[PDB]
Amino acid sequence: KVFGRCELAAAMKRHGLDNYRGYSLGNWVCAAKFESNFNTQATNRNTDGSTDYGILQINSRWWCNDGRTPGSRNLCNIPCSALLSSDITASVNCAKKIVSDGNGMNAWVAWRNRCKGTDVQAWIRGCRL
Ligand SMILES: C[C@@H](O)CN1CCN(CC(=O)O)CCN(CC(=O)O)CCN(CC(=O)O)CC1
Ligand SMILES: C[C@@H](O)CN1CCN(CC(=O)O)CCN(CC(=O)O)CCN(CC(=O)O)CC1
Ligand SMILES: [Cl-]
Ligand SMILES: [Cl-]
Ligand SMILES: [Cl-]
Ligand SMILES: [Cl-]
Ligand SMILES: [Cl-]
Ligand SMILES: [Cl-]
Ligand SMILES: [Gd]
Ligand code: NA
Repeated sequence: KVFGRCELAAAMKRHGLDNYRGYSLGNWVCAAKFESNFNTQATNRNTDGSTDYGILQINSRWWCNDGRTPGSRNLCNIPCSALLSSDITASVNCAKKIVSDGNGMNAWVAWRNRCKGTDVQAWIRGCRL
């Protein structure tokens, strides 16, 4: 599913991601835009043989099982395919674990390079949340 911006913002808010660990909703929407273009089915292979999955491009090295990242962990306790669903619940729940974990939203490279330090409220402007 390719979410619209305000659609995604509403779903993230409903699932408690807004202000989670102090990161306002616009941070999460901006991250999703630049990680996946709002597309739940996005996948991208990393140099190390892991893959990033879903609207927040969550990695199989640590967070989900894809059966093809030998030696990896599955800290979200999910198949990586769960991160591709039209329902973002699994992505949100796993993102909550990631962002609690040490570097906060710097875990998401596109957030660090394209969202951090910017007017992120722009990403929810105009929405009825
Ligand atoms: C901030 C870093 O710690 C992030 N981290 C980088 C890699 N770490 C480095 C280390 O933990 O020294 C090694 C593996 N790490 C072991 C562990 O955490 O117990 C599991 C994955 N972690 C879980 C987490 O950290 O919440 C996510 C990625
Ligand atoms: C193996 C190293 O990770 C040891 N570690 C070195 C420093 N870590 C590095 C990191 O976690 O990336 C940073 C702080 N660390 C965060 C965490 O782990 O959750 C908590 C303390 N850790 C607990 C543990 O790791 O079992 C002991 C020391
Ligand atoms: Cl929308
Ligand atoms: Cl915001
Ligand atoms: Cl694996
Ligand atoms: Cl594990
Ligand atoms: Cl933080
Ligand atoms: Cl990570
Ligand atoms: Gd770690
Ligand atoms: Na894994």
